Amino acid sequence: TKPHVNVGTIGHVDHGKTTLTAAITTVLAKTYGSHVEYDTPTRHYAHVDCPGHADYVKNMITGAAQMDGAILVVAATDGPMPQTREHILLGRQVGVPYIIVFLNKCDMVDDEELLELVEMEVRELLSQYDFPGDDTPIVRGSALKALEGDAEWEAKILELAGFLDSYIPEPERAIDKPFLLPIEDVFSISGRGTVVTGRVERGIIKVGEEVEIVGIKETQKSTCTGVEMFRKLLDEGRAGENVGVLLRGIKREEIERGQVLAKPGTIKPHTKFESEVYILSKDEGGRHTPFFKGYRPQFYFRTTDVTGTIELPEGVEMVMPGDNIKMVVTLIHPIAMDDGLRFAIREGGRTVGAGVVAKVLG
Amino acid sequence: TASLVKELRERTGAGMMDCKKALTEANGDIELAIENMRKSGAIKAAKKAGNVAADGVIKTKIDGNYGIILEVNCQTDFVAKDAGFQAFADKVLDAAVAGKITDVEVLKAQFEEERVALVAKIGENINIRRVAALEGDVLGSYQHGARIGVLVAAKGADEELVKHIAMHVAASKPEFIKPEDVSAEVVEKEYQVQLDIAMQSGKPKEIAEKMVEGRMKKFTGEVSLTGQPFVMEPSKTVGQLLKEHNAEVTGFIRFEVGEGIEKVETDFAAEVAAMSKQ
Amino acid sequence: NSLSAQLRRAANTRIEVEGNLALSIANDLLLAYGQSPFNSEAECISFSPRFDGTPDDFRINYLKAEIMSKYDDFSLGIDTEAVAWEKFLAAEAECALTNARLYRPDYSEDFNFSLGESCIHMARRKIAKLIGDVPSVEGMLRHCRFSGGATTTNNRSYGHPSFKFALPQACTPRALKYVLALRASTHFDIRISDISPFNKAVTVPKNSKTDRCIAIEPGWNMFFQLGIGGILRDRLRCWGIDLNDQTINQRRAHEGSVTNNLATVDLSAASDSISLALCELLLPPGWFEVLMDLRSPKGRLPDGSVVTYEKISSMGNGYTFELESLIFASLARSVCEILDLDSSEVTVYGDDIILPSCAVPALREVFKYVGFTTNTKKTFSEGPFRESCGKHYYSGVDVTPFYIRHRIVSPADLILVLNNLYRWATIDGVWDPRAHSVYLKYRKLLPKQLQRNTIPDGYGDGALVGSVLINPFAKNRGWIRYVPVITDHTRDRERAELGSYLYDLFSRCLSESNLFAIDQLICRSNPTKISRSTGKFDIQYIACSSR
Amino acid sequence: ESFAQLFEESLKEIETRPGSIVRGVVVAIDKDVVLVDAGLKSESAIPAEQFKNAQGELEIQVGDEVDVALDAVEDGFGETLLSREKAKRHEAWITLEKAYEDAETVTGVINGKVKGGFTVELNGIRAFLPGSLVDVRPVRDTLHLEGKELEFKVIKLDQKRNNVVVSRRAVIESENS
Repeated sequence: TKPHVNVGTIGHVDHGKTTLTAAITTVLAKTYGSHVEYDTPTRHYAHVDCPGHADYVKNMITGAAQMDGAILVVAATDGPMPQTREHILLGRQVGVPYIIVFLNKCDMVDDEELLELVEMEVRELLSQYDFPGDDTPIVRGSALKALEGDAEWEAKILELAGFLDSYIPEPERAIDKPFLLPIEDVFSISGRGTVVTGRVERGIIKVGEEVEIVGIKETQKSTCTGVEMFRKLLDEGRAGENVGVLLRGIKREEIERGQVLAKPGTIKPHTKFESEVYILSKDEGGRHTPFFKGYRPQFYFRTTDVTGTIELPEGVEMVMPGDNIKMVVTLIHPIAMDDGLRFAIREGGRTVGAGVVAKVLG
Repeated sequence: TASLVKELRERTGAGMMDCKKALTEANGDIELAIENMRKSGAIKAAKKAGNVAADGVIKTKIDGNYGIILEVNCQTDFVAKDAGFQAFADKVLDAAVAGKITDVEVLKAQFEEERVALVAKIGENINIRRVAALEGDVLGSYQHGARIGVLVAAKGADEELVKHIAMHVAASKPEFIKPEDVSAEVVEKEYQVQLDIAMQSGKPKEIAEKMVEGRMKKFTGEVSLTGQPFVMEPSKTVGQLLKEHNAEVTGFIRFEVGEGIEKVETDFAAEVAAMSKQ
Repeated sequence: NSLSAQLRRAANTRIEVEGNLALSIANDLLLAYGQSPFNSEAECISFSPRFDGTPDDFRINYLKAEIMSKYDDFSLGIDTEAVAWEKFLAAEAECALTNARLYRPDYSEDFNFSLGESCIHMARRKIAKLIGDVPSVEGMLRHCRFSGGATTTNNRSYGHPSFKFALPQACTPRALKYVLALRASTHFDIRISDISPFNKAVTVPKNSKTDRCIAIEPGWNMFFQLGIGGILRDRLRCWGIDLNDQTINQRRAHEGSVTNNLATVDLSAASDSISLALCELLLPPGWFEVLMDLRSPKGRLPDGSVVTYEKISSMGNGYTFELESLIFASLARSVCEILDLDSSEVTVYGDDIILPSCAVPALREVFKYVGFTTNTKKTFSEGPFRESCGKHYYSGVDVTPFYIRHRIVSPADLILVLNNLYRWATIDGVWDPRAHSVYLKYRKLLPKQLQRNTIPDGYGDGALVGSVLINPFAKNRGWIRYVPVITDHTRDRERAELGSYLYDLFSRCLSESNLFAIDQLICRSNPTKISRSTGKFDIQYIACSSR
Repeated sequence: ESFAQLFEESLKEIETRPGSIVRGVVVAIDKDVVLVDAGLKSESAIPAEQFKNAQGELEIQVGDEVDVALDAVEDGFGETLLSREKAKRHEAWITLEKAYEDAETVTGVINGKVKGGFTVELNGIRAFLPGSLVDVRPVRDTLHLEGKELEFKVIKLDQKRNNVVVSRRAVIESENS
C-alpha cells in the first residue's frame, strides 16, 4: 500500500558508496520497524548501483530501473575527483531529476571551513551541470561510524533518509495521469454491441464518458456504454485492472489492435520521433550482424508491431550489437505516443533490442 | 591555514587531507609540499596497482603510410571519458607515432612518472595496456566508440574502401587476412578439436578424418578476412569486393578493451549484506 | 510476383513414383551403411537390434529397427486399433485385480508385502508433506482453463476454448457443483449441455503394430482438472521436478549411458495402470475427493459398449500426467530412502523415470505390487543403452533415430524426411559421406527451386537445412535477411464473439498472479483467430539469422 | 482475490444444498406446463404444482428461484458401481468407530517397519503402530515376525484425513482386571 521509489548510489569507488548504503539499510532497520531494497516509515526504496556509465545508460533504456533520485557519495578526506564531473554529467544524461549529496568521513576532517570548501566545490559542480547546486541538500557523516552502532552518527543516516523522502517527490500515480488503455482485441456482441478488451495503463474511465480511439487509422471518438470484468459489470475503469469496455456507435471492423482507447485530446498519433535505443548482443539473444542507415525493423508499442525506418546521428555509421545509440525513427504508419514511452525492436518476432522515445516529431 | 590548502589543491588536484598533511610536513612551503607529494605519488600508485583495470580506451592515429594503434586501460567507465585521461592517452599515442615506438615496455616506462601523477590525481589504477604498428600504401583507421578500434593497411582501392573494410574487420574479428595465410598450429588445433568432437560422436577413423578434413576448408574461410561475408554487402564475400575494386590487403590490426582481462565479477547486494554482517 | 509464385507452384506439385518412397529411402540408407535392406513390409517392423559392438554400428542398426516402425501406410496385415482395445480391456481387468489387491491383500502370493506397505506409508507421508490436506480453490481456479482438442461435446474443429465458452459443455454428476459455483461467480451465462458420467474413448495413431488409447473428457471436467493438474505441476518443483522442461531427464540418461550407475525406466500402460485404491492410499482424502469429483467414473467406446474405470485417469486428462508423475516420484523417492540413497537422485517426467540402478530390483518389486508392470525391453538398468523423454543414448553417444510416419506425397514431406536425415547424419553441419549420397540422390526428386532453397536449422521444415548464405532466394530488405518457406495453406473461419470475449475476460481475470527479463514485459498475448487448413500449400517469407 | 472467495463460498453453499435437486429460474408458465431453466440448454417443464389453493398469480412468478429435481443420469449408483471400496471400507470405518471410545481389541497384521514404527493393515484401511508400543519388554523387534495376524487397540484416528495410530500393548499391558 506504500509508494515505491527507485534510487541509487553514484560516485568514486573507494569513497564508501557501498558502506553508505549498508549503513542506510542497517540504521533504517534499527530505527523504524541484484539490488538492495529498504523501507522508510512511509515509502519503500529500491537501491541500484551502477558499475559504469553505459551500464546505467543501457539500464535506463531497457526500463529496468528508472531512477527518481540518486545520492552522490564524495569523501571529505579527498573531496571532489576529476571523474566526478563525468558522474554528474551522466546524472544529466540519464535525466535523474534530483541529486542528494552525502559527505563521508567527516570525522577525519581537521577544520569546518575545509568542509565548507568541499561543499562549495561540489555545489559548483552541480551548478555547472544545471542541477540546483545551491538548493541541493548535503549531509555530512560517516558510514563506518554509523555501522558501529554510534547513535550520534546514525542520526546523520536518518537525516539522509529524511532528505531522501522530502527532497524526492512521489512519482505520479497511474490514476493521476489521464486515461489510456491499449486495445488487444475487439468484439461485436449481439444485444450489446462493440467492446474492446485490455488492461488500463493509466487514468480512470467511467460510464457515459466520451473516449477517443486513437491509433493506426484516423483518430475517432465514441462513448462508453459500460465496463466489465468476468465476475461483475463495473461502473469504473480504474487503472491497472484488466477489463473490457463497451462502446457506443462504433463498429468492430473500425477498431484495430495496436490502437488505444484514451481520454480525448490527451494522446496523439505520431510517425517521426527521436529515441535512445539499446541493441542486444549475440549472447543476449540478439543479432550477430550489425546494421546501418537503411535499417527496417519492427517497433512494438504496448500491443502490436509497426514497421519503421531509422536514420543515424551524425558521426556514426555502423551500429554493432551490445551497445546503445540515439537514433531517429520514422514509422510507416502513425502510432499514438507520448514522450518517455518504451518500445521494443523486433525482427520476425524475435526481440533484438529495446528503446525509449525521447523527442516526438511531426 | 585553509586558504593555502585550497591553493595547493587547486595547483595540484591531490586530495584535501593529503594536501593538508603535505602542507603540515612542509611547514607552509608550497614547492616543498608538491615535491613531497611528487615522491609519495609512486607508492600511492603502487598500493592501487593491485586493482585490475577492465575499462579503458583504444586510440589510433596514422602518419602517412605508417600507423599506430594502442590500448590504454583504466578501472572505470567514467575515468575513460575524463579529459585528463583522454589527454594523457593522446599524449602517449602521439609520442608513440611521432617517435615510431613499437616497444610497449619502452613507452610504458617512459610515461611512468606522468602516469603515477595521473593515478594519484584520479585515484584509480591506470596503465598502458599495449601498442602496435602497421604499415602499408593506403591505410584507413576506424573507431567504433572508444571501446574498440581498427587499423587497416591495404594496397590500391580507396580511403572509403579501406574505411568500410576496417569497419568489417572491427565487426567480424578476422584472425587472418587470406585463408592461405592461416597458421599451421591454429589449423592443427581446430583439426584435433573437431576430430575429437567427431570421435566423441562415435565415428570411425576414415569417416572422422574425411569429415574434419572437409570442415577445415570452411573453417579457414570463416577465420579469414577474405572468406568472411562483407558486412556492408552480405550478398558477397570480402575477397569478391576486393576483386571488384581490384585491390589487396597487406595487413590489419584490431584492438578491443578488456581482451584477456576477464573482468572479475562483483555483486553489490552481497557486498552490502557482507558489510551488514559486521 | 513470379519469384514467390514459382515456389507456390512447386509446393503444390505432387511428386509420386512407383513403390514406397519411404522404403526406398530407408533401404538405400541401409545400403549406404552396408546393412541388410528390408525385403518386405514385415521386416521393417519385425527387426530387432542387439545391444553391443561399436556405437557406429548400433546407431544404424537401431535406426533400422526404428525408422519404418511408425509408417502408417503399410498394406501389411489386417492390423487394427482393435489390438489397442484388447490391451485396454486387459489393462482394465488387471487394474481391477490390482485394485482389489490393494484394497484387500491376500497375504500369500508374491510381491513382498513388507517392502510394499512400508513404501506406501512413506510415500503417503511425503505426498501429504508436499501438496497438503486440501487443494486450494484459489490455485485451482487460477489454473482452471479451457484448451486443447475435442470434448464429449465439441469436436476437433470446435476444440478451441472460444467455442468452449460459446457452446455448452458436459459435466460429471459430481463435478456439477463446481460449474454451478462458477456460474454464481459471473454475471455471464454458464451453460452445460448435459450431465453424464461417460467420456468418449477413442484411439490415436501410435505405431504400425499398435495404436494408443486416448480418452476424451467432458469440457468443464477438463476445465477444472487442468486446474488441479496445474497446481500439482506447481507443487512438483519442490521435489526438483520440472514438467515444463524435459531436457534434464535426457541429460541424466546420457549420464547413465556412460557411468551406468543411473537406470532409466519407461512405463507404457502406466496411464491405464494407476489404481483407484492406490490413489485412495497414497493421497489424502482431501485431494482424493476432488480427484474423484472431477474425473470421469465411466466411459464409452465406439463399439457402443460402456466401461466403468478401475483406473483414475488415462491419457487426455488434465491432471493425469502430473498425477502419475507425482505418484511415481513418491514411490521411487520412498524406495531410494529405504535403501539410504539420495532422494534427489530420482527424477520423473510423466512415466519416464531415472533413478540409481541399485534401486531397480526393489523398485520393480514395489511397482509390480501396486499394479505397474515392468517392461524389460523398455527399461534399461544395465546395458550401455539408455532412453528417456525422446532421447536415446548408447555408451555416451546419442543414437536417437528419426521416423517416417506417413506416405510421402507432397515435396514438403520429402523435405521433412531429408531434414530429419540431415539432423541425424550431420555433426555441426558436416555430412557423413555415407548418408550424403542418399540425401543428394533423393534431393533430385524435388523441383529445382525447392532444391536450391535453404534455411538454417530450428527454423522449421519449410525448406532444406543447409548454408543459408548461399541461398539464392534470400532477400535482404533493410538489414534483416528474409527467406521463403513452405507453409500449410489456411482459410479463415468465423469465430464465436461472446465465446472469445468470455475466454478473454477469464484469461484476464486470474492473470494477476503468474535487463533482458524486464523488456519482455512490453509484449502481450495474441487475439483469437480461427483458421481451417487446406490440402494445398503456400509460401511465406520469414526473418532469419545464421547463428 | 474476491473471485476465489465468491467461488469457494458458493461451492460450499452448493455442497450444503441438500439432495440431487438443483437451482432453477422460471422462464415462463402455462396452464399445463411451467418452464424452468436450471442452467442447461434443455429447460425443464413441470405439470403439477397446486391446482387452486394458494395457486395463482402470487404463487409462482417469473424470475423466482425454484428447486428442480432431476435424478435421471444422477449417480448414487455410479459410486456403488465400483464394488471394491463401497461395501468393505465403509463398514471398516464403522468398526473403527466402534474401536475408538472405550477401545476394543481388533485384528490387524503388521507388514513392514515405517520409520518410527510399523504399518498394520486392519481390514481395508491402513494404520500406523508406534515402535515403542510393540510390547512390554523393549527387545529388538528386528527379529520379530512381520505378516502375522495380531490384536491391537486403537489410540487415535483423525476421522477426515486418514491417520490411525494403533497400540499393540493395549490388550497385553491392560489385560489384568
